[PDB]
Amino acid sequence: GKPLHEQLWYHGAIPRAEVAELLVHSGDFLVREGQSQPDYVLSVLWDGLPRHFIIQSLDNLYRLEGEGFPSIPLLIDHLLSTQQPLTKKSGVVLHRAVPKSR
Amino acid sequence: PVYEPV
Ligand SMILES: [Cl-]
Ligand SMILES: [Cl-]
Ligand code: NA
Repeated sequence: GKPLHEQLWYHGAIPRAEVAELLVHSGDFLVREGQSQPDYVLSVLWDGLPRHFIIQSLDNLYRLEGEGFPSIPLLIDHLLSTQQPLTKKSGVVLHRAVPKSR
Repeated sequence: PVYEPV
């Protein structure tokens, strides 16, 4: 598939301050490079505040707390198509993909 | 920085 870094919703090395400027409505999301740590982050606006979920990488899979996917785009598209919460604890759901400012 | 418990 199309590599992660070419996805319209992959923003690379943007800091948290920029995430808060780019996400506007609940369920707006982007994926970015880690800032204080090296793993990818799925950042999602929920009730006015960004929530930051580290995407775990292991055994050739990517996951949050559920299924393992062979790529991050597949994880994202699954979350969007099922509308399942990213975690049971959070209740956060993806609704729409925020494009990279560039 | 705070991250979601996952
Ligand atoms: Cl990539
Ligand atoms: Cl920041
Ligand atoms: Na989808």
